Amino acid sequence: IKKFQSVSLLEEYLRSSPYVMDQDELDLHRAIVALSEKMKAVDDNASKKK
Amino acid sequence: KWTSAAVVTPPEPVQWQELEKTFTKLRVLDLDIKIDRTEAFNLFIKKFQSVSLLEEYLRSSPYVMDQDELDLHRAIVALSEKMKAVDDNASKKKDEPSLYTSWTLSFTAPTSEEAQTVLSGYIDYISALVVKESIENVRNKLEIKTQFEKEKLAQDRIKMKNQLDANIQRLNYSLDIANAAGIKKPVYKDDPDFSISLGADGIERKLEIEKAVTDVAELNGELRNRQYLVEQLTKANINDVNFTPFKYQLSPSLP
Repeated sequence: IKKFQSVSLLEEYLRSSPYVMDQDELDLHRAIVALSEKMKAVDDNASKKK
Repeated sequence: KWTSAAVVTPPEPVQWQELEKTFTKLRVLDLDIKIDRTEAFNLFIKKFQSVSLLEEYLRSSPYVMDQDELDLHRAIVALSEKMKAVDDNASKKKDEPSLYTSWTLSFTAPTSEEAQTVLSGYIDYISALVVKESIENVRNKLEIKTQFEKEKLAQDRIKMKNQLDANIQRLNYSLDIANAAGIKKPVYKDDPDFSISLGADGIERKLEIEKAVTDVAELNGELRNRQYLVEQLTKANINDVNFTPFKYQLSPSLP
Protein backbone atom coordinates (compact mmCIF):
# COMPACT_ATOMS: atom_id res chain seq x y z
CA ILE A 1 0.00 0.00 0.00
CA LYS A 2 2.74 2.52 0.77
CA LYS A 3 4.45 1.93 -2.60
CA PHE A 4 1.07 2.02 -4.31
CA GLN A 5 0.27 5.45 -2.86
CA SER A 6 3.57 6.79 -4.17
CA VAL A 7 2.96 9.17 -7.05
CA SER A 8 6.55 8.88 -8.31
CA LEU A 9 6.43 5.11 -8.56
CA LEU A 10 3.16 5.51 -10.39
CA GLU A 11 4.60 8.01 -12.86
CA GLU A 12 7.55 5.67 -13.47
CA TYR A 13 5.11 2.89 -14.18
CA LEU A 14 2.95 4.80 -16.67
CA ARG A 15 6.02 6.13 -18.52
CA SER A 16 7.42 2.62 -18.70
CA SER A 17 4.22 1.10 -20.05
CA PRO A 18 3.95 0.11 -23.73
CA TYR A 19 0.17 0.11 -23.30
CA VAL A 20 0.15 3.68 -21.95
CA MET A 21 2.63 5.24 -24.39
CA ASP A 22 0.05 4.61 -27.15
CA GLN A 23 -2.67 6.78 -25.64
CA ASP A 24 3.59 13.72 -27.99
CA GLU A 25 5.99 16.50 -26.81
CA LEU A 26 6.53 17.37 -23.16
CA ASP A 27 2.79 17.67 -22.99
CA LEU A 28 3.46 14.03 -22.15
CA HIS A 29 4.28 15.07 -18.59
CA ARG A 30 0.85 16.77 -18.19
CA ALA A 31 -0.86 13.62 -19.47
CA ILE A 32 1.01 11.45 -16.98
CA VAL A 33 0.23 13.91 -14.20
CA ALA A 34 -3.38 13.67 -15.36
CA LEU A 35 -3.45 9.88 -15.41
CA SER A 36 -1.68 9.65 -12.07
CA GLU A 37 -4.52 11.58 -10.37
CA LYS A 38 -6.93 8.82 -11.29
CA MET A 39 -5.24 6.03 -9.26
CA LYS A 40 -6.90 5.80 -5.89
CA ALA A 41 -6.27 3.70 -2.82
CA VAL A 42 -8.61 3.89 0.13
CA ASP A 43 -8.85 2.09 3.49
CA ASP A 44 -12.29 0.49 3.73
CA ASN A 45 -12.24 0.82 7.51
CA ALA A 46 -11.32 4.47 7.70
CA SER A 47 -14.70 5.59 6.28
CA LYS A 48 -16.67 4.04 9.13
CA LYS A 49 -16.74 4.80 12.88
CA LYS A 50 -13.26 3.68 14.09
CA LYS B 1 2.61 31.25 -9.18
CA TRP B 2 4.32 27.81 -9.46
CA THR B 3 4.56 25.56 -6.40
CA SER B 4 6.90 22.55 -6.62
CA ALA B 5 6.13 19.71 -4.23
CA ALA B 6 7.75 16.71 -2.59
CA VAL B 7 6.44 14.06 -0.21
CA VAL B 8 8.90 12.37 2.12
CA THR B 9 8.68 9.40 4.56
CA PRO B 10 11.24 7.88 7.00
CA PRO B 11 13.96 5.92 5.11
CA GLU B 12 13.75 2.19 4.58
CA PRO B 13 15.96 -0.71 5.74
CA VAL B 14 17.45 -1.17 2.27
CA GLN B 15 18.85 2.35 2.35
CA TRP B 16 20.66 1.69 5.60
CA GLN B 17 22.89 -1.21 4.65
CA GLU B 18 26.24 0.59 4.42
CA LEU B 19 25.43 2.10 7.76
CA GLU B 20 24.55 -1.31 9.10
CA LYS B 21 27.90 -2.77 8.01
CA THR B 22 29.75 -0.07 9.91
CA PHE B 23 27.70 -0.63 13.07
CA THR B 24 28.67 -4.26 12.80
CA LYS B 25 32.41 -3.59 13.05
CA LEU B 26 31.73 -1.58 16.16
CA ARG B 27 29.42 -4.22 17.63
CA VAL B 28 32.32 -6.68 17.55
CA LEU B 29 34.37 -4.16 19.54
CA ASP B 30 31.73 -4.01 22.30
CA LEU B 31 30.17 -0.79 21.04
CA ASP B 32 26.49 -1.06 20.33
CA ILE B 33 25.20 1.89 18.36
CA LYS B 34 22.80 2.69 15.55
CA ILE B 35 21.40 5.70 13.71
CA ASP B 36 17.68 5.26 14.23
CA ARG B 37 15.89 5.57 10.87
CA THR B 38 13.03 7.64 12.25
CA GLU B 39 15.34 9.90 14.22
CA ALA B 40 17.29 10.74 11.10
CA PHE B 41 14.04 11.56 9.37
CA ASN B 42 12.92 13.85 12.18
CA LEU B 43 16.34 15.53 12.12
CA PHE B 44 15.93 16.18 8.40
CA ILE B 45 12.57 17.74 9.03
CA LYS B 46 13.84 19.89 11.90
CA LYS B 47 16.77 21.01 9.85
CA PHE B 48 14.62 21.72 6.80
CA GLN B 49 12.45 24.02 8.88
CA SER B 50 15.44 26.04 10.13
CA VAL B 51 15.13 29.47 8.62
CA SER B 52 18.82 30.24 9.22
CA LEU B 53 19.83 27.09 7.34
CA LEU B 54 17.50 28.04 4.51
CA GLU B 55 18.96 31.57 4.14
CA GLU B 56 22.45 30.09 4.16
CA TYR B 57 21.45 27.68 1.40
CA LEU B 58 20.01 30.51 -0.70
CA ARG B 59 23.01 32.87 -0.25
CA SER B 60 25.41 30.08 -1.11
CA SER B 61 23.53 29.04 -4.21
CA PRO B 62 24.96 30.36 -7.49
CA TYR B 63 21.64 29.52 -9.19
CA VAL B 64 19.71 31.78 -6.81
CA MET B 65 22.26 34.57 -6.96
CA ASP B 66 21.54 35.09 -10.66
CA GLN B 67 18.13 36.54 -9.79
CA ASP B 68 20.96 44.11 -5.70
CA GLU B 69 22.60 45.69 -2.60
CA LEU B 70 21.08 45.29 0.87
CA ASP B 71 17.82 44.44 -0.79
CA LEU B 72 19.77 41.23 -1.15
CA HIS B 73 18.82 40.42 2.43
CA ARG B 74 15.19 41.43 1.73
CA ALA B 75 14.93 39.28 -1.38
CA ILE B 76 16.29 36.38 0.71
CA VAL B 77 13.84 36.90 3.55
CA ALA B 78 11.11 37.02 0.92
CA LEU B 79 12.24 33.89 -0.88
CA SER B 80 12.68 32.06 2.37
CA GLU B 81 8.97 32.64 3.09
CA LYS B 82 8.09 30.19 0.32
CA MET B 83 9.65 27.00 1.74
CA LYS B 84 6.99 25.12 3.67
CA ALA B 85 6.92 21.77 5.37
CA VAL B 86 3.65 20.20 6.49
CA ASP B 87 2.99 16.94 8.30
CA ASP B 88 0.39 15.23 6.23
CA ASN B 89 -1.32 13.89 9.34
CA ALA B 90 -1.73 17.08 11.29
CA SER B 91 -4.67 18.03 9.04
CA LYS B 92 -7.32 15.38 9.76
CA LYS B 93 -6.13 14.84 13.32
CA LYS B 94 -5.96 11.92 15.80
CA ASP B 95 -8.22 8.79 16.03
CA GLU B 96 -7.26 8.00 12.40
CA PRO B 97 -3.69 6.56 12.65
CA SER B 98 -1.12 6.94 10.07
CA LEU B 99 0.16 3.80 8.47
CA TYR B 100 3.31 5.66 7.68
CA THR B 101 4.65 9.10 8.63
CA SER B 102 4.88 11.53 5.74
CA TRP B 103 5.54 15.16 5.10
CA THR B 104 4.91 17.56 2.24
CA LEU B 105 7.78 19.84 1.36
CA SER B 106 7.18 22.64 -1.09
CA PHE B 107 8.54 25.74 -2.79
CA THR B 108 6.57 28.39 -4.73
CA ALA B 109 8.28 30.42 -7.49
CA PRO B 110 7.90 32.84 -10.46
CA THR B 111 8.74 29.93 -12.82
CA SER B 112 8.16 26.18 -12.91
CA GLU B 113 11.88 25.47 -13.38
CA GLU B 114 12.86 27.81 -10.51
CA ALA B 115 10.59 26.08 -7.96
CA GLN B 116 11.87 22.62 -8.80
CA THR B 117 15.57 23.43 -8.92
CA VAL B 118 15.32 25.21 -5.56
CA LEU B 119 13.36 22.52 -3.74
CA SER B 120 15.80 19.82 -4.90
CA GLY B 121 18.82 21.93 -4.17
CA TYR B 122 17.61 22.80 -0.68
CA ILE B 123 16.60 19.22 0.05
CA ASP B 124 20.00 17.83 -1.00
CA TYR B 125 21.65 20.53 1.05
CA ILE B 126 19.76 19.69 4.25
CA SER B 127 20.17 16.00 3.55
CA ALA B 128 23.99 16.42 3.49
CA LEU B 129 23.76 18.21 6.83
CA VAL B 130 21.95 15.27 8.36
CA VAL B 131 24.51 12.85 6.95
CA LYS B 132 27.50 14.88 8.17
CA GLU B 133 26.16 15.29 11.73
CA SER B 134 25.01 11.71 11.96
CA ILE B 135 28.44 10.39 11.13
CA GLU B 136 29.86 12.93 13.54
CA ASN B 137 27.74 11.47 16.38
CA VAL B 138 28.87 7.99 15.54
CA ARG B 139 32.52 9.08 15.49
CA ASN B 140 31.98 10.82 18.79
CA LYS B 141 30.57 7.72 20.42
CA LEU B 142 33.67 5.87 19.22
CA GLU B 143 35.90 8.58 20.68
CA ILE B 144 34.23 8.24 24.12
CA LYS B 145 34.24 4.47 24.04
CA THR B 146 37.95 4.59 23.30
CA GLN B 147 38.73 7.20 25.90
CA PHE B 148 36.86 5.17 28.49
CA GLU B 149 38.42 1.80 27.83
CA LYS B 150 41.92 3.25 27.54
CA GLU B 151 41.54 5.07 30.80
CA LYS B 152 39.92 2.11 32.67
CA LEU B 153 42.77 -0.17 31.60
CA ALA B 154 45.36 2.25 32.95
CA GLN B 155 43.47 2.19 36.21
CA ASP B 156 43.04 -1.56 36.30
CA ARG B 157 46.80 -2.03 35.82
CA ILE B 158 47.54 0.23 38.75
CA LYS B 159 44.86 -1.53 40.80
CA MET B 160 46.52 -4.86 40.19
CA LYS B 161 50.09 -3.73 40.84
CA ASN B 162 48.62 -2.59 44.16
CA GLN B 163 46.95 -5.92 44.82
CA LEU B 164 50.14 -7.70 43.83
CA ASP B 165 52.26 -5.60 46.15
CA ALA B 166 49.95 -6.32 49.07
CA ASN B 167 50.28 -10.03 48.17
CA ILE B 168 54.09 -9.86 48.17
CA GLN B 169 54.05 -8.49 51.71
CA ARG B 170 51.65 -11.26 52.80
CA LEU B 171 53.83 -13.83 51.11
CA ASN B 172 56.89 -12.50 52.94
CA TYR B 173 55.05 -13.11 56.15
CA SER B 174 53.84 -16.54 55.06
CA LEU B 175 57.51 -17.29 54.61
CA ASP B 176 58.42 -16.28 58.18
CA ILE B 177 55.57 -18.23 59.60
CA ALA B 178 56.30 -21.37 57.63
CA ASN B 179 59.94 -21.18 58.72
CA ALA B 180 58.95 -20.73 62.34
CA ALA B 181 56.58 -23.67 62.10
CA GLY B 182 59.19 -25.90 60.39
CA ILE B 183 57.25 -26.43 57.18
CA LYS B 184 59.95 -26.64 54.51
CA LYS B 185 58.46 -29.04 52.03
CA PRO B 186 54.78 -28.74 51.14
CA VAL B 187 52.35 -30.07 53.72
CA TYR B 188 51.10 -33.66 53.05
CA LYS B 189 44.11 -27.00 56.86
CA ASP B 190 45.75 -23.73 55.92
CA ASP B 191 45.95 -20.49 57.85
CA PRO B 192 43.43 -18.07 56.41
CA ASP B 193 45.71 -15.01 56.70
CA PHE B 194 49.11 -16.30 55.71
CA SER B 195 48.99 -19.45 53.67
CA ILE B 196 51.91 -21.87 54.37
CA SER B 197 50.86 -25.24 53.04
CA LEU B 198 53.25 -24.73 50.12
CA GLY B 199 56.24 -24.85 52.53
CA ALA B 200 59.16 -22.42 52.85
CA ASP B 201 61.13 -23.83 49.89
CA GLY B 202 58.15 -23.36 47.62
CA ILE B 203 57.22 -20.02 49.06
CA GLU B 204 60.74 -18.62 48.57
CA ARG B 205 60.53 -19.39 44.90
CA LYS B 206 56.94 -18.11 44.65
CA LEU B 207 58.19 -14.96 46.31
CA GLU B 208 61.06 -14.28 43.84
CA ILE B 209 58.58 -14.89 41.06
CA GLU B 210 55.99 -12.42 42.28
CA LYS B 211 58.69 -9.86 42.97
CA ALA B 212 60.07 -10.23 39.42
CA VAL B 213 56.70 -9.45 37.88
CA THR B 214 56.63 -6.23 35.95
CA ASP B 215 53.74 -6.05 33.58
CA VAL B 216 50.71 -7.35 35.45
CA ALA B 217 49.25 -8.53 32.12
CA GLU B 218 51.93 -11.26 31.88
CA LEU B 219 49.85 -13.61 34.04
CA ASN B 220 46.46 -11.99 33.38
CA GLY B 221 44.69 -12.84 30.13
CA GLU B 222 41.78 -10.51 30.82
CA LEU B 223 44.30 -7.68 30.75
CA ARG B 224 45.94 -8.84 27.58
CA ASN B 225 42.52 -8.92 26.07
CA ARG B 226 41.61 -5.49 27.30
CA GLN B 227 44.84 -4.19 25.85
CA TYR B 228 43.87 -5.83 22.62
CA LEU B 229 40.43 -4.23 22.73
CA VAL B 230 41.87 -0.76 23.14
CA GLU B 231 44.32 -1.35 20.29
CA GLN B 232 41.33 -2.31 18.10
CA LEU B 233 39.16 0.64 19.13
CA THR B 234 42.07 2.96 18.45
CA LYS B 235 42.54 1.50 14.98
CA ALA B 236 38.90 1.44 14.08
CA ASN B 237 37.44 4.23 12.07
CA ILE B 238 34.13 5.27 10.59
CA ASN B 239 34.20 5.93 6.90
CA ASP B 240 32.37 8.79 5.19
CA VAL B 241 29.27 6.78 4.43
CA ASN B 242 26.53 8.21 2.35
CA PHE B 243 22.84 7.69 2.88
CA THR B 244 19.54 9.54 2.42
CA PRO B 245 17.59 10.33 5.60
CA PHE B 246 14.22 9.84 3.90
CA LYS B 247 12.43 7.96 1.19
CA TYR B 248 10.60 10.00 -1.47
CA GLN B 249 6.98 9.18 -2.11
CA LEU B 250 6.91 12.18 -4.42
CA SER B 251 10.25 13.56 -5.52
CA PRO B 252 10.13 17.32 -6.25
CA SER B 253 7.54 17.93 -8.95
CA LEU B 254 7.50 20.00 -12.08
CA PRO B 255 4.25 21.93 -11.62
